Amino acid sequence: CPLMVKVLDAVRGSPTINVAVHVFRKAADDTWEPFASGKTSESGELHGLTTEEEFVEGIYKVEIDTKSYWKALGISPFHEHAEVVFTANDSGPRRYTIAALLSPYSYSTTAVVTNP
Amino acid sequence: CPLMVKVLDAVRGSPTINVAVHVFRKAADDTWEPFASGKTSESGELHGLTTEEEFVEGIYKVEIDTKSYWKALGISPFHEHAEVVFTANDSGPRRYTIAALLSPYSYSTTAVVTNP
Amino acid sequence: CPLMVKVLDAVRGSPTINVAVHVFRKAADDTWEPFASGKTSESGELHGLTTEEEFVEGIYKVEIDTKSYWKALGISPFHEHAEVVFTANDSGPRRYTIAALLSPYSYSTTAVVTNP
Amino acid sequence: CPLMVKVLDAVRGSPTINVAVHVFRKAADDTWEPFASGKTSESGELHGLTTEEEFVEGIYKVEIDTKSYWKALGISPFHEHAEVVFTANDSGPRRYTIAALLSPYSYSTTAVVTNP
Ligand SMILES: Cc1ccc(C(=O)c2cc(O)c(O)c([N+](=O)[O-])c2)cc1
Ligand SMILES: Cc1ccc(C(=O)c2cc(O)c(O)c([N+](=O)[O-])c2)cc1
Repeated sequence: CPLMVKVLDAVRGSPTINVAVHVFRKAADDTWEPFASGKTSESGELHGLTTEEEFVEGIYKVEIDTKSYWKALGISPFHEHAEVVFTANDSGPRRYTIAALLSPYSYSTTAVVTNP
Repeated sequence: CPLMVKVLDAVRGSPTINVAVHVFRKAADDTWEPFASGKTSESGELHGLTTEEEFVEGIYKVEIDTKSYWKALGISPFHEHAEVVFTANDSGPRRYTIAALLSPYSYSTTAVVTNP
Repeated sequence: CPLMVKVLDAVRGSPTINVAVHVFRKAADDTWEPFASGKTSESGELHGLTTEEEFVEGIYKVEIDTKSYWKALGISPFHEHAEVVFTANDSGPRRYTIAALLSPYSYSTTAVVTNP
Repeated sequence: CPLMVKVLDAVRGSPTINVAVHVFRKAADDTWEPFASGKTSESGELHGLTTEEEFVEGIYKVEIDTKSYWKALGISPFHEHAEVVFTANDSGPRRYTIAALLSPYSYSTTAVVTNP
């Protein structure tokens, strides 16, 4: 699985379940081409977005629909979404975990990049 | 000042100087109109981006050029930038501080919103 | 496994391997009684610290030896360690994951608390 | 002011007012000597804890009473407090800002260290 997304809720201390995630890859004309999408599981994780063969070098964007999550919980959010833009595989294929820790007025994102 | 951006370096424990910041506002046709730009000062802060009169209701995007900051220190970071998108002034005028805490493979962002 | 500790490195974008972790429980005389200890695995995780029978209600402290980690990497750290103090199981047994994201001059900690 | 503490609420996007802060210094016998204390102001900041003359080399502990803050808002948070332990002024006098960003199940802390 070369790309995994994990989303956590800092208000409730829980994984964020059923949050929509969209992945894009930058096109030659600096536009965002859809690439993959899904919703997080009960563990807050989204697997199976891509394969090692499709996940070539390039710039990728991960958009997490955080606003819809907080609205479903009845909490007023600040951000429209959480976005993460990064260059992938520039030094050979890696396994990427994009982790996002969500609060209504703050979020953090980290990348855990390992070599299989 | 209705909009301030502050940027900190979590590796060195210091404000980030001369980091480029670009602000955009979503137009009626759902395109990003350039709104303001600047670079952070010695204190890591960028003031004077806009005025209360110009800073009307809308969706705004703040893009911080974190990659150039790390590259100038010799580091190839994970993220291409740090981008924050939010609705502003939907309940009347507020003062917004957008703060970003930077590491090579992680960043966090918060919003401090006050009512003068 | 009622208690797991996970530690991540925000500079290198990797799990923190071989970091020492010590767990204490507060004694009747407000002193810290040792409870469990270990070192993180290749995945940055420390499992098997306790059992559901031993992990009773109480106040617990998790101390992560972050200073030794950064010294081993040749990076100057700010903190002497990372500590997390929390009340456990006050509403029935839970599964706790204590996650720490480390930078030389900053750290974050979250708790993911689930019901089996 | 050589030592400042700033505390922010990541749920509401606001500084935290009237949060208790206690500072300790490690003595020769390895005990924590009370050094200074105060409460955060309307801006979430606590100034005037010490002077450059009194703030000598040593190991210091800053304990922020985050639990009382959340309890006053009706929330039972995960952490009992936020505690930061660090060596100060080992390379000469510095100015330290300890900043804490609070959520019910997560907190982050950073240090901004400057040389006047
Ligand atoms: C920015 C941030 C801070 C803390 C967390 C975080 O709490 C977390 C929790 C996990 O169970 C876990 O498996 C991972 N991970 O794999 O990276 C991260 C996640 C994101
Ligand atoms: C995501 C994050 C976490 C912590 C900080 C942070 O450390 C910080 C430091 C300041 O001196 C300061 O004035 C503010 N602020 O007002 O927002 C934040 C900044 C950003």
